[PDB]
Amino acid sequence: APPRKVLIISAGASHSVALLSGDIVCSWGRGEDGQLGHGDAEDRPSPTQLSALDGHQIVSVTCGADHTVAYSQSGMEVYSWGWGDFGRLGHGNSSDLFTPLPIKALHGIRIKQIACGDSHCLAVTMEGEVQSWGRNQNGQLGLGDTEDSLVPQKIQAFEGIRIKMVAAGAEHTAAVTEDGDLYGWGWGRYGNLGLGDRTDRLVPERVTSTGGEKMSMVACGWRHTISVSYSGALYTYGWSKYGQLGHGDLEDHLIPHKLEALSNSFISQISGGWRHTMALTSDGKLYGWGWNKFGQVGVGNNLDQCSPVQVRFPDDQKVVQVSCGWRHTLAVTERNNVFAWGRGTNGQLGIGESVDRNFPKIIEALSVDGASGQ
Amino acid sequence: PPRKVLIISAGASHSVALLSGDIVCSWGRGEDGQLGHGDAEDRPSPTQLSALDGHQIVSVTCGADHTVAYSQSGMEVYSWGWGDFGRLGHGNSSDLFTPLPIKALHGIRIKQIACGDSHCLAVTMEGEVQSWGRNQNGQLGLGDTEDSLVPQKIQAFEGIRIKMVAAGAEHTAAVTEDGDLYGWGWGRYGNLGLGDRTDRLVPERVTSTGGEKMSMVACGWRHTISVSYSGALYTYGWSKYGQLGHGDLEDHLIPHKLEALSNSFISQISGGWRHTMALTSDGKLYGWGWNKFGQVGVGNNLDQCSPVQVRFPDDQKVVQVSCGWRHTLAVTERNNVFAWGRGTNGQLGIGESVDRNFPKIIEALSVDG
Repeated sequence: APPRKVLIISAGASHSVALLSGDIVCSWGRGEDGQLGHGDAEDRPSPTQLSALDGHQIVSVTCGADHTVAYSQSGMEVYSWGWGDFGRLGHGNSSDLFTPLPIKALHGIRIKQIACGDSHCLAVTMEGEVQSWGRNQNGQLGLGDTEDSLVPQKIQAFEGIRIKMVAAGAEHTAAVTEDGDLYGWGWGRYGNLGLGDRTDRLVPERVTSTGGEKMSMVACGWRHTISVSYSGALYTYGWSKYGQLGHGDLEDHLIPHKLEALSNSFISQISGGWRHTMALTSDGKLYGWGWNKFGQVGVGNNLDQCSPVQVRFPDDQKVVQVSCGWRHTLAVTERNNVFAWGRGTNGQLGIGESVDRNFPKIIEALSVDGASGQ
Repeated sequence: PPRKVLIISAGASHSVALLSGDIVCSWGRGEDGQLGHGDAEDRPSPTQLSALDGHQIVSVTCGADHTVAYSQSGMEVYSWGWGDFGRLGHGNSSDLFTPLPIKALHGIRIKQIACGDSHCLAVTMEGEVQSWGRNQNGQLGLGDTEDSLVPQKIQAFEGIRIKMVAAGAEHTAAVTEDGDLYGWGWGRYGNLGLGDRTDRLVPERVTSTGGEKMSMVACGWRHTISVSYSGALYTYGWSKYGQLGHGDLEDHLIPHKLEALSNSFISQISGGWRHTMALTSDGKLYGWGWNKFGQVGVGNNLDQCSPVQVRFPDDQKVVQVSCGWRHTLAVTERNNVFAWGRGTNGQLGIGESVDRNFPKIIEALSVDG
């Protein structure tokens, strides 16, 4: 028998969401805040179909810490659900949602990408404009003030600049332009904006330290940031209390700092977790580093890693997708297998009742293969 | 003989009690170390916190995802749990899975400790106040917005003896020995009581108190509760879930007397995430606000915008109450300890259990079955 293709995986703080072929969205892990979208508030230790979105032709899903977002191109609709405080759902109120509701303000808009932080969200349009909503106490919305926004608003600072992709951490935000410029704004106290100081910004400010390179992508962890250049070089900045910047030490960096141990690899995907980091090379090799108390790094132990270590998979099958949560990691491989590792107490690994795992464990429910090495 | 429960405190998803015989017990969510047992696992039943055996603890106080306790004889304050923004006070941001002394407070005579989400405060016997932790909205009251990893004195209170303090998500309140009421920190929902929605970086005196002196204050997540010298209860700040208890859902920017309780004398108050509890001088406990998980304890799952009495078997008098984010704890005159509301992290302490919408006895700590 054949499973559905996993088109997209996204990890939240304690939950996990996936879009499968056949217009099917499934969610598992912590459900207490309505982030799973199954109507109730219970955790689900196994991938569970999100009926509410059946036949809504969803094209992508993105998790925030304790909420989830999804959008449909054909429907021209963005849906949101979960913890609602500070307007992170963008419905013009602070109500939690335990089932998906469309973001009226985004109806009819052509969405290119969506990013979710802890308490704020951003959407990039096909034209390259950006709209943001949610908590704004430190300027993370990039609107020039510090007032929360319960509805999406355009970032006027970016007019005339085509944005390629955006990313969001706990309370900071980053972006890269089509022509390769890197921006940061929001809470900046650990150097995570990349601007060379520890001060907040209320509008996007361009990062002028990029190793002389244009930047193709950016990702945010909780209080650290990661970017990849046009040459596939990897840069990290912000907090490194747990070694999550990956430079072989525990020092913060206030400007982008090239990760020299990966200088001979081309990075194709990046993801930032609460206190850990993942980077995926063009040859499908996954590297992880940072906090590993619960084994979220995936290297077979529970010791923190301040330098990149290759995460190994059965038969060295290549990885094609990776997403970091707060205490867990998810990955999709070339064989249409899904793996999870790290903390399992909210069911976020999706493998039925389970202890925590410190190396990749297959999610049989979503995978072609069965358990290996048995 | 069941040890008497002396003090109960509820965190966001955890529960902590001080028992006679100098032992601390903790249960509920354990993932951030807030239980203090060294591991990171939830405990469905009250579990003795061995590291504090024989430390002569006199009080415990829960923040959202951390816990504080102090000893008079040892002149020591301890903290453990989620460490971010310096909420534990040890000069760093490290989580702690077992209690450690807050060195900065070593030898200080402690009158009271309050814990919010990400910041804490200690009042000294002399009425001075020290604060530490997150400060992005001025909640430490130090006149800036820089987080502090160690306790710092609130100089704004020099010459003003503080009686008691309280801490919400990112706001703080206090009452003075003379009965003046103060507010500071994040103020966006009117929860400072100052008549507006602006933050304050230093304490500001509440000037509209119905011409009354205040003896107590407590903070919920984004609301604030105070009690006057005449036992009158006032609430202010957020009432989206009816947590202010006035019968409507409008926010109040200044303290507002809860008229339904005007004939009662309130002896104890507690603010939860989105609900509230008030205990009368004659042992009647009233709850109100958000009730999705049954945390109001009225035997149902509907929100309650006016105070409703929490019923116990035979109307046995309640002597103590403490609100969590989705649960509530109480102790009664019969030395029973009840818990209700959300149970998924084990916070009710009744062993593996679903949620409860009316008080359930904690057999491990209680006389009655």
